Amino acid sequence: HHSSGLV
Amino acid sequence: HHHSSGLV
Amino acid sequence: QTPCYVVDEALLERNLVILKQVIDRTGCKILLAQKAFSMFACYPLIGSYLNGTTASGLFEARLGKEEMGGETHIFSPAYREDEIDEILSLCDHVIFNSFSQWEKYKAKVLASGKSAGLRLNPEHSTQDHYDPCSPGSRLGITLKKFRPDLLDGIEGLHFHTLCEQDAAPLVETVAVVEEKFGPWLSQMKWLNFGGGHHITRPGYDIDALVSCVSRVQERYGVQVYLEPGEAVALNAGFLVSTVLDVLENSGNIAVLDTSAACHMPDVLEMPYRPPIAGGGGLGEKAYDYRLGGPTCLAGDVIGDYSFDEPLSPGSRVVFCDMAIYSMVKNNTFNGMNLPAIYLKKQDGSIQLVRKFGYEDFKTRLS
Amino acid sequence: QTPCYVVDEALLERNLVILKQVIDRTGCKILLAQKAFSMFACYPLIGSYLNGTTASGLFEARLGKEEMGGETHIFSPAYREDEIDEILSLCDHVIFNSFSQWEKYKAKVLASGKSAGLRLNPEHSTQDHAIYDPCSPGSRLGITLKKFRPDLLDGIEGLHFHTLCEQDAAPLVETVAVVEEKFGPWLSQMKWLNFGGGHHITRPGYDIDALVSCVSRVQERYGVQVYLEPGEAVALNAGFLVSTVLDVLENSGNIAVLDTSAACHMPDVLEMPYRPPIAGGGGLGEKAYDYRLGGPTCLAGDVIGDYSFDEPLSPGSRVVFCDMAIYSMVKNNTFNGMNLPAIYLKKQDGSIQLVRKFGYEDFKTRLS
Ligand SMILES: [K+]
Ligand SMILES: [K+]
Repeated sequence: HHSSGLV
Repeated sequence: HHHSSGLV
Repeated sequence: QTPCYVVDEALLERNLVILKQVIDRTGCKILLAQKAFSMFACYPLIGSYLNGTTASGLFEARLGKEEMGGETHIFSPAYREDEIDEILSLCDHVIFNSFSQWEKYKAKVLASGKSAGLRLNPEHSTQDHYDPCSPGSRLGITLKKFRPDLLDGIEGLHFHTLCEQDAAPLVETVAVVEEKFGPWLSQMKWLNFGGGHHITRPGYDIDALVSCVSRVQERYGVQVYLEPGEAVALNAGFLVSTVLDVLENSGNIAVLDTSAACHMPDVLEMPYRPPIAGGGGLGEKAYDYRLGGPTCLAGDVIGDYSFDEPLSPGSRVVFCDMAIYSMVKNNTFNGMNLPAIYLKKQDGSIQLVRKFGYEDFKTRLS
Repeated sequence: QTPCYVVDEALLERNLVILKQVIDRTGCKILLAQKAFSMFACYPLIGSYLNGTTASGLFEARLGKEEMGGETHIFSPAYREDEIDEILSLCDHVIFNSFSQWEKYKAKVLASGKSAGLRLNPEHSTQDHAIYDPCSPGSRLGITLKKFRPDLLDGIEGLHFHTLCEQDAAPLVETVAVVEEKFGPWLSQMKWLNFGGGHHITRPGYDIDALVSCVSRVQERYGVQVYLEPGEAVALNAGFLVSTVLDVLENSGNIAVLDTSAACHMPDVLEMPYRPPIAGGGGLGEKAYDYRLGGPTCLAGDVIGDYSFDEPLSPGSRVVFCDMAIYSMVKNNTFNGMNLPAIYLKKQDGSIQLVRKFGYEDFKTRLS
């Protein structure tokens, strides 16, 4: 989890 | 860290 | 009022639209796995696209039933005797982790009329071997332990083996489930492929997922369920923090009003580096900062980031992808107040959902 | 009712007696650092031995003041403008992390009449793991000598440092010597010095005599009141977490599913990581049956550890984890919707009192 965060 | 010395 | 989480309905809807595409193209059903995201102010919206929720235990089941409705599913490695009756009232599908668990509760399940399932461990590891298929896993029934003579009353089979993965490892895992458990699939009413499907990550092979789901439903005459958690709320929330102080000690240090240890614990535990709007890596922009929490903890360091202009007291810092695996597991260590929870509505207005205070910290301690 | 924490007054008192020895032999004062242990049902007992509490923020300061009384100290890396007034109403000693913080709040502090201090960073690392060491380079905690402003000390009555964790007296003596070498010219004018926490005072073998000698020498040389603010030492080996086995299964070995979760109920077990003691439990291969103990969560990684037992674990077996009072209840969570463990107090007379039992509302209210 948390591998694909984006602004 | 903060758990080095527990004993039964 | 910072620190605060802000969940954006438009970004939730972008994810939900994709999940609804999968439903409409296959006739499958999709449930929210609440362990990732349990912000029930958003449950009616989510329920207008999805078919219901799944749960890890009684509390998630009650929340899904009462705040979303639809279908309410549950799985637990071991149910408590003092909760099974309420679970069977709330839930329409109940998944057991072992044949001992099934046989213990079978009589109550049959009397309740709810639909019973078993979790399978296909022993097909596609992660890093946190992997539910690793040797020695306590999750699901392996083929060697499978009891076809005890399947009277079982209407479904379930597996959950993925995390942030594309369609190909699902297709591969389904093939192994067919190889190992094939003879017992036809008699089921439903199959549940679990979560970990990165369905809303750009580039996910939706077509491969649709083809796999459709083939399985057709071959075995079953209703397939998917139960994503992360995919529902991926990149749909933020954590907003204000800089409280900036000091110099072998570089620029900023003390924020949010704590990683308290408010985004996976940042330290995993560890991982959360995205900051306008933030870059060290040396990428004009100013490097080490961002730390307002706690008394030497280790509560959020990370090293660069910015084009200085951070100063009163500067706002926006962390991204903060809806998932955050509010569901935060804490009040050091007595830090919990961040407020806001909802940005699709019309652009912002609503305060929940604000916390002293009593929320105190009541946990005695 | 399992899972549940049980804190034992007799074991708390064993620790408090040692801390009171230090007070009586030196004339120092000792505060509970609440971040380790904030079980306020025990605060009256603790306050009958100790001088009060210290706090990491407003909420701990309010809890200490309202539930223990005595002296109420506070330190924060940065105070919130919207809390400083209430903090000053509650606290008698207030420690600032930087000269910018001190100058921002100095006028309010003087008007309040409370006693202001500054946290020093002596840049003398003695901890094994640099990530946890407040003296490591780039630390945000305390003022380093190169940043110290002797011209801005008007109104400062104390100096504070906190640099240790689970350490004996020698690292404190060594750190005090560095503080004297670097900050010596400004110690005499202070009313108090605070040596922080991390002093393993109640661990068997701790060199109490060396601590006593150091505290006494500093108090005499500079004419100051010394404070110590241990957290862990107050509640070390004074609490338990009791769990019931829910199911046992076989998969390349024996597995027991417990009704307690490491991820939810003892998160340091997974995060540090470390292996908690279990009464009657041994290491792998040491007793007749090896088990991997896992939680009742949907988390593959919620594995408490591998332990051996002389007899089988069965559904209904009770497993007792030890040293569970510290850094546990203060930071637990409701991930996966697991109910929080109940909190019990085993009284000096052997009776057991239910202090707090949790339920659905405690999980739900955190989410919207
Ligand atoms: K069928
Ligand atoms: K003095």
